[PDB]
Amino acid sequence: SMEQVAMELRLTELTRLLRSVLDQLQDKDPARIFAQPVSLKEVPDYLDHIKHPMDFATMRKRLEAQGYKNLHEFEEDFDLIIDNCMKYNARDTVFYRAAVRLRDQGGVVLRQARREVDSIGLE
Ligand SMILES: CC(=O)NC1CCN(Cc2ccccc2)CC1
Repeated sequence: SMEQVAMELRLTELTRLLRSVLDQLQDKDPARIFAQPVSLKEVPDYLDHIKHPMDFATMRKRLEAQGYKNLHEFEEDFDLIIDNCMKYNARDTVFYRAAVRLRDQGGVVLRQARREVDSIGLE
């Protein structure tokens, strides 16, 4: 129907917005600590600690399959990346500190993304 099409146009423009956001978020991770899933070969007991792993590559796959219906779902995954890291890694590690910096810098991007989502009405 025309309705389904209109909906899909909105999802596509949401996806376009979120792709930009993801690219900006990933720029705040120059070391690329969060670029890929934690390796179960290098950390074989990771899943004993973290029940819902997340990383930027995994987000990008969901993103490109238009799997984020709204900004909230996207933010959920971004928060997983940060929160998983700050539990698994101790406070005085380069890993924990990278997540803190990513959280803080990312918040600026996500704050304006929320306004753009609401203003354009993409949800
Ligand atoms: C996102 C996140 O938490 N990434 C990593 C942080 C620390 N590394 C340490 C490490 C390196 C090499 C072998 C075994 C463990 C494991 C996972």
